Amino acid sequence: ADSKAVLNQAVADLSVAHSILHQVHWYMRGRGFMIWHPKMDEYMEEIDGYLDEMSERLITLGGAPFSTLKEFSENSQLKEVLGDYNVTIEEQLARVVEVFRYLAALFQKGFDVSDEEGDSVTNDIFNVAKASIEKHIWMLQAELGQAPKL
Amino acid sequence: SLADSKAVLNQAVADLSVAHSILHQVHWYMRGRGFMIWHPKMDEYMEEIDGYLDEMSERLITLGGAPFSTLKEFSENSQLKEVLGDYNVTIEEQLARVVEVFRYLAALFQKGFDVSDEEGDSVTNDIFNVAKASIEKHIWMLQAELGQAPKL
Amino acid sequence: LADSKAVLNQAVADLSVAHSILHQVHWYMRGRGFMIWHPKMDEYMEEIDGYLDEMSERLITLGGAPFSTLKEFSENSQLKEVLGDYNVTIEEQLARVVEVFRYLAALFQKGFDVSDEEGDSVTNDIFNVAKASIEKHIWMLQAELGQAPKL
Amino acid sequence: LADSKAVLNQAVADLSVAHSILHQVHWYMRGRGFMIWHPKMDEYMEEIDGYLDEMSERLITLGGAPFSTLKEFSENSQLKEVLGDYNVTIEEQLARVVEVFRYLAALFQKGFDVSDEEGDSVTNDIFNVAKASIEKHIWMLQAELGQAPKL
Amino acid sequence: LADSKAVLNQAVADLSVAHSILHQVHWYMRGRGFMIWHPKMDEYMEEIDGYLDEMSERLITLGGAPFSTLKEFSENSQLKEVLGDYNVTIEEQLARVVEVFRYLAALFQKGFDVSDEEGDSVTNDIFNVAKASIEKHIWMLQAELGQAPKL
Amino acid sequence: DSKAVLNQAVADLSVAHSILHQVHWYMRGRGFMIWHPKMDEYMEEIDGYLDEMSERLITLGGAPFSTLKEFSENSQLKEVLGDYNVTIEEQLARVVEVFRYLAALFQKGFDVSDEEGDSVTNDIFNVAKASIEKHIWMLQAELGQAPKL
Amino acid sequence: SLADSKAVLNQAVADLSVAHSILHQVHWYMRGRGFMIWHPKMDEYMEEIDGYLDEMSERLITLGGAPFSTLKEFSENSQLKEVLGDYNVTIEEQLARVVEVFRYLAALFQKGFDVSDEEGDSVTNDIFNVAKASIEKHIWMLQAELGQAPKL
Amino acid sequence: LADSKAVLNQAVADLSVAHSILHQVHWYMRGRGFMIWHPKMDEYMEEIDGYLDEMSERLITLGGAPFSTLKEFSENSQLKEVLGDYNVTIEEQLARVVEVFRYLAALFQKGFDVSDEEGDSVTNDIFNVAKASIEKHIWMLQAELGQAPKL
Amino acid sequence: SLADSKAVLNQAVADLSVAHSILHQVHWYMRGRGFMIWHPKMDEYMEEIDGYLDEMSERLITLGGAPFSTLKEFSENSQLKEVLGDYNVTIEEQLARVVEVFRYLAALFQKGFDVSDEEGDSVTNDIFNVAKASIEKHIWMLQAELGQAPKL
Amino acid sequence: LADSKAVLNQAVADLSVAHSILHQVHWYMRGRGFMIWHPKMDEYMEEIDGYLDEMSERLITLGGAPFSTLKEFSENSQLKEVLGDYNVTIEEQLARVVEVFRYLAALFQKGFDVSDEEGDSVTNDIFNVAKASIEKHIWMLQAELGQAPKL
Amino acid sequence: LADSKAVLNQAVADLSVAHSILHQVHWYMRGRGFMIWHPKMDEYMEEIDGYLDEMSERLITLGGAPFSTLKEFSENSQLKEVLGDYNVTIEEQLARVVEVFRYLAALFQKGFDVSDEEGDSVTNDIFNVAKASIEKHIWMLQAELGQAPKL
Amino acid sequence: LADSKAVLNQAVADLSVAHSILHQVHWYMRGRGFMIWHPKMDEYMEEIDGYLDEMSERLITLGGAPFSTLKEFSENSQLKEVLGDYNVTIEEQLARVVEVFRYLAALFQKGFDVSDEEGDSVTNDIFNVAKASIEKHIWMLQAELGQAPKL
Ligand SMILES: [Ca+2]
Ligand SMILES: [Ca+2]
Ligand SMILES: [Ca+2]
Ligand SMILES: [Ca+2]
Ligand SMILES: [Ca+2]
Ligand SMILES: [Ca+2]
Ligand SMILES: [Cl-]
Ligand SMILES: [Cl-]
Ligand SMILES: [Cl-]
Ligand SMILES: [Cl-]
Ligand SMILES: [Mn+3]
Ligand SMILES: [Mn+3]
Ligand SMILES: [Mn+3]
Ligand SMILES: [Mn+3]
Ligand SMILES: [Mn+3]
Ligand SMILES: [Mn+3]
Ligand SMILES: [Mn+3]
Ligand SMILES: [Mn+3]
Ligand SMILES: [Mn+3]
Ligand SMILES: [Mn+3]
Ligand SMILES: [Mn+3]
Ligand SMILES: [Mn+3]
Repeated sequence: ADSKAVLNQAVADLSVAHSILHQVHWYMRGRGFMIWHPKMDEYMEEIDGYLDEMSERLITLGGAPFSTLKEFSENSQLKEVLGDYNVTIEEQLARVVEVFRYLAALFQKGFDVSDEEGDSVTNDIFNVAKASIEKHIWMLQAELGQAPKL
Repeated sequence: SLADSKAVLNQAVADLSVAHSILHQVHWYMRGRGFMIWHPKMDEYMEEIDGYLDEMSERLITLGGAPFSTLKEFSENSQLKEVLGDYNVTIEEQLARVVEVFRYLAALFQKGFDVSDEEGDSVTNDIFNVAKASIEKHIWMLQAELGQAPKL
Repeated sequence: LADSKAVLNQAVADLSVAHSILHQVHWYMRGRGFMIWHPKMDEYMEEIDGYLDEMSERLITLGGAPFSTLKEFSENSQLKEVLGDYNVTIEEQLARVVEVFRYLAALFQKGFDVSDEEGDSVTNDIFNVAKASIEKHIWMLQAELGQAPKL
Repeated sequence: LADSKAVLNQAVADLSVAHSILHQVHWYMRGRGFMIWHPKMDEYMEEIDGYLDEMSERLITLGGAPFSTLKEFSENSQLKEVLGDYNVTIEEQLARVVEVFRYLAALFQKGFDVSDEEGDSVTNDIFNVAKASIEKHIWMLQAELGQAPKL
Repeated sequence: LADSKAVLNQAVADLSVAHSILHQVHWYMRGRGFMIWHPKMDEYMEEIDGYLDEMSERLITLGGAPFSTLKEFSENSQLKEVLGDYNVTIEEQLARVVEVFRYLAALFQKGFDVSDEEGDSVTNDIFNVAKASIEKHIWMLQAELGQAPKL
Repeated sequence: DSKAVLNQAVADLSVAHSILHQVHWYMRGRGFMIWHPKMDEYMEEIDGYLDEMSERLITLGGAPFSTLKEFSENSQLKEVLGDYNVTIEEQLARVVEVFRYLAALFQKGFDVSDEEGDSVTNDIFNVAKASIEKHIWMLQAELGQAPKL
Repeated sequence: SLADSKAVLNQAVADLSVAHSILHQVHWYMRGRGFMIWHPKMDEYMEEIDGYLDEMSERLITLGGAPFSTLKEFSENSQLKEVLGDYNVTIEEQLARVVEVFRYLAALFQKGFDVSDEEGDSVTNDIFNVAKASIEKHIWMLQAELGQAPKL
Repeated sequence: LADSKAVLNQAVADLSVAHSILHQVHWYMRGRGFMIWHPKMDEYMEEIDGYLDEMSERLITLGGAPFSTLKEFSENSQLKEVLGDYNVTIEEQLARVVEVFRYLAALFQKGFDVSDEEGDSVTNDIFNVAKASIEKHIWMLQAELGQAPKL
Repeated sequence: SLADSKAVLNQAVADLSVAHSILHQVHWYMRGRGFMIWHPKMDEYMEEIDGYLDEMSERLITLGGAPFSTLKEFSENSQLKEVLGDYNVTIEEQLARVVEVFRYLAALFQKGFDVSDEEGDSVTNDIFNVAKASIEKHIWMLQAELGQAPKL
Repeated sequence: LADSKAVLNQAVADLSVAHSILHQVHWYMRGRGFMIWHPKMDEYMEEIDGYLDEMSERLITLGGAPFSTLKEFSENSQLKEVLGDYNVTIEEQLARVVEVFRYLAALFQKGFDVSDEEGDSVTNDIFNVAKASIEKHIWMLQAELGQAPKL
Repeated sequence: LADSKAVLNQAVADLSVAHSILHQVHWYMRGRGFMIWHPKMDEYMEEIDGYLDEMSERLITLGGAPFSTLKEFSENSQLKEVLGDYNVTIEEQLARVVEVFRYLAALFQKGFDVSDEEGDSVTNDIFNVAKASIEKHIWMLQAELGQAPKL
Repeated sequence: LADSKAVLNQAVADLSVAHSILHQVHWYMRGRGFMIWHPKMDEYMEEIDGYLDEMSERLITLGGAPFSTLKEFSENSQLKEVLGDYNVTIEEQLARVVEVFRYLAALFQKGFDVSDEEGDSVTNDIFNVAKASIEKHIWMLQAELGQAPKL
């Protein structure tokens, strides 16, 4: 019930995160494009993997997942802007960092709610996902010359 | 300058984003005999759709353009309509819905071919031809499962 | 670790019988849908086999003695076997696989509880991973039958 | 080895026609089950092609001359072809394949008997292996259609 | 799109006969070069089969009805078949394959033109891709025979 | 007849699977690291015969054993409680013994089907017998012995 | 009859041979930050360029032609100029030079598209189109690295 | 061991030392069983290296600073090394690995409780997976030595 | 019971060993048009000969016998004759010599087949049958290269 | 050619022209044996390309500057090129490849000697590996032509 | 370092330290280029481990006793280790790697010199193959840093 | 080059006999360790065959005429063969594999010495690579037997 609600929140937020990553992939310009351009692709595939798992788990529990663009946009707490080629590489990576931080926090909130309802399966899905998102936070901040700062 | 080629590629970026969301809905809310075949089949169709989306968008970037890249833009520029998920829709109704989405994409890809042909954009022209070919083969197979002719 | 051991061993028995019923369904299946559901019971049996061996080997690791005869499998399992019957419909055969899975999922839930109480987190992970996967199977089976997972 | 050579050539003709009938079912199929049975037709086609080549090549190896034109396939085969038709039901299409397979299985048995008598053990095994796998498909096809194999 | 449907169906028949001829060459080959040219006939067969399925399924897609019996293939095809013969030389065998390929390339060109006039751009592409590859083979086969391609 | 001996094998193959699994689990002594996963390859091959033999019986119009009750009651092999104290040598000699029984059973399967003219079934028993016999050679060799077929 | 198609195929054989030598130089003489990405990337470009050369040369043979097949022939017929290897060229400059060659190649493939179209040689037409497609996509990526639009 | 950052760093030092001990055994082994156990020490070293990298990287992600010099590994580790000796027997070599593994399973449990108390669930899972596998290796190692695992 | 089956198995151990040695000679001393197809082909033949050698020997061990295992036992028990290698033999004659070795082996495998069928050794019977099937097929192809019928 | 660097650079230029000559043989080839020797030219070219890249990168590693224009390749190489000609027989084409391989083998021996004299042992091994496989190829090529290697 | 056995063992010591230093660079790396050079360090580490195992095993094979404790590695190596530091630039990190690799190249020259002198040709090769690839990495690293390799 | 040629052909003869001796060990083996040492004999036979093939072809490439009959192998080889005996223990069989390998490593050293004196550096390299891996196998076989390599 609370588990079901935090899973459906992730469905919406992950759908918007994929969209933002695709924008970064497409509009990227400046030194470093050749390594970071295909890298967004690895990220998008990971994000799709979570989206699928969390949504299907919600179905499995008796819920009804968001499944239209209007529902993703309106329920998600991530905000989107028009694509723009002039944004710098380093500005682009900082933005991925801020999306990833929000997802880490969402997944913690997911861990907590599922733990207090005893839904162990859902609990595990959130923990695995938070684990790899935080490793990516380490790597992105290191590219930018910074500590991870979780 | 390729004004209309660019424009139909962007129309295709929006339309493919919405088509993808509609196949995901079908994939999730599917119930009834034939689930075990058609549930994973939707995975294949989404992957194919994602391929065209990426290729058509990158061709647009390649020509000097600016692809749609936010959910708001996809949804306001697409000619496809979304309704709320519902588990009570039959299998046959689900497949007929995919046929309609595919019939639309095929005619969109046809408009894409004609427009690029006329502007001398052979590369773009070929992307639209390859995509149409495959969407039309799917329409044959889906129609067949439903005991019908392709009626292209 | 007396009760983690007890339930690990219970699983060895129920999973042996669960494997036998899946095999029956695989052999005696008749009706529209056979060609997709026949090889699908193969995938289920292989996954049941994986659990059988991992739970058993965890029980040895903890210093116990796993059930290892058809006799022990029979008298300890709470699953009930009947004679093979070709005249059972496809839908009824899938409903039967649903029952067996629902039972296994409940078992793995107990196993999870007792391991968590006794401080055995290795065995706790084992039970959780296997529950996740069987519950995904129950959704898909019930969807084929036009129904909700109803967990 | 006169009757072994003659029976291999018969198979070359009948397998060529069986191939063509399967191709027709693949193309003209409509209705529920299309998505599983349409590609399944390709698997049978590939399997049929393998027998065709083994049997033909064995006939060559023994100093024979295989049928190698469409006219020869048509006039020497005991199988009958009809015009393609999109209106036939899936269930009718599958029973048509059971029929072709029933004929091939019996032909392969004549193959086995005639070569056992003449002591051509190599040709004997070729027909045995092929009969084994064709009877297995008759079970599965009939099981889909709600029936016993009735070999 | 009346003419596109007809030349697709013509190709179905002619490809079917081309297959049979390639297979006769494969089987009846003798002389220096056998070891290289016998397996090569397999590759051309796999490629001719690819054309046949792609073109037939395009016709179904457009609302047509493919030829699907040996009888229809023989009667509609323009290629003549003859009885198999071991005494034919390697040079003669390869020359015959060249003749068949020249024919198919001329048919694919006509197919290209008709579909172009009618606006069927997908059929246009199938015919073009197939023409490219057959032409390339004619070059290699002619080169083996000591000749320019002479398209 | 052929149907009767196919069903017998279904039964005996199910108990022999259970016995290999026992050896696999309870094994202790020098040679564990090689023989423990070797029992895995044996069970796989045993599972292969089982599935092929049941399916042939279905194909012939038969009705295969499909309960632990039926396997255990129809098999001529006997099971005992698992014991950690058995020796590596004693464990391999049990396997040898189960394999000798299977080779004789497959023999009967060959003779019976051959006399009935069911050649497909005849070949199934022949292939299975060949491989089990090869296994008896190797196991026996590990234990310092001739195959003594 | 097909004399202009032949002559443009052979022109490409000369130009591609020289383009392969220029990529090799860049590969070898490269120095500066980003070397570890861009050095192996020249290898991928070299394999692509080798694929077109061999395909366009064999199509010329298939048509009745006689391809250029000596360094002297390649050098005298190519419109590309070569200079001496120099380690002191910067990374930006090397990447800029590859863009120059890629732009020339894309325009030559376009001319090849045109000529084969006017002669009725649809097979040769296709070979140029497929090659143009992928060279233009590379011009997009390289210019992105350099902070620029594709400017096709 | 104050917190999660502390026990991870401890794991870094102990895994570096355990790797070196396993390499010693790999190199100096002698006696019946060499051909099996010599390569099996590579599998262990690789598994060890795996955990080393996971834990080290989690400590960095968390804002820490892993030990990265031999002196640091040597001084902080609780395991003790001795000069390589060819006159150690196979069985003694195996028992030393068991000793090293038993220490590691204990360090992993400590890391489990400490992370569990802090709410650091990610570090909790990393220590749980590592313990699961180490303990399985102790069952097998002991079984070769004629003993129960005795965890 | 199984003395004769056991005797023919070992006969084959010797013959397969000499046959292997003869193929290695042909492979080494081969000169002439076709070298580049037939030199590697000899390796495929050697690997197939080794396959029968190991299988037939192991079947013998399995039945309680004792396989020949010395070049002396091989060379005295074999019915095949060897001669010094010669570079001046033609391609067509090396291939004809291979043919003769194969003809002998197939006759032997028929003797093996007959002997084993009479003693009710159904396993040994199958091994000989399978080896005969493949060797006879090579005979067809080799004779086809040389412009002849198989003439089994 | 007075040092290791000068012979590497000599090799860069000679390998580039050797590549060009092999490409010409590949393209202008006609006659019996085309089908085996046309794609063999490909394997020869890929191997030549590996030597080129390796010897050039060795030069850079030693502080040199490899030739890197067609002008520089053409002027520094002792190999001569002629216009392509379809009327050259197949056996004549193979003889030309032998001729180029005999030259390359001689160059590599000079490279071996020079580098050995200077203690450039890494360079020395590069020339040795390359000589070995070229010489093997001369053996096979001459064997196709009914001749001893005559190295 | 008077003989082959002693320089091999010095190699065992320095290669263990090399590995520890590369691992540091891997972990403490920060700045533009992190995403390419972080994984590259793993490639170097893996290649160092290979040289370790080969050089160590050769020593054993000749009848010596490899250093096998962190103590022995650290005392016998000529390489210095400092504490981990996130605030080093990418250019400074790759500069440290170069210096380490130059040292290793020079050692392998000593191993080569000493083994040639003693006529142990096997050990000679191992040092030669390892010198080859380390030198190649130096060129690439120096190129990234805008420099000639300056061996 | 006469002596290089002479020792290549001696190797041809010795490697043929070694291959014969290993197959015997493989076949006649009985006792604890059979299951690991029986397949290990296949790996050694394969590596032997590779050496045999390389050394014979190098001889052919040099102008030579390798031994190619069983009689030539038997009478030129310094290895002696004895009748197969199932009673030899596992430890005796491995000791017999050791003696064969000791002879081969020594034969390869004189191959190395002779080709070095004649300046045949390709032949020199082949003997060196072979000696390296054989001597590695002596270490491993002596370890199983609880001994030092004692080269
Ligand atoms: Ca001619
Ligand atoms: Ca013109
Ligand atoms: Ca003839
Ligand atoms: Ca001439
Ligand atoms: Ca001659
Ligand atoms: Ca600083
Ligand atoms: Cl529900
Ligand atoms: Cl910071
Ligand atoms: Cl004993
Ligand atoms: Cl720069
Ligand atoms: Mn999904
Ligand atoms: Mn993309
Ligand atoms: Mn297990
Ligand atoms: Mn064939
Ligand atoms: Mn098809
Ligand atoms: Mn089955
Ligand atoms: Mn080519
Ligand atoms: Mn790492
Ligand atoms: Mn063997
Ligand atoms: Mn390179
Ligand atoms: Mn090692
Ligand atoms: Mn060879």
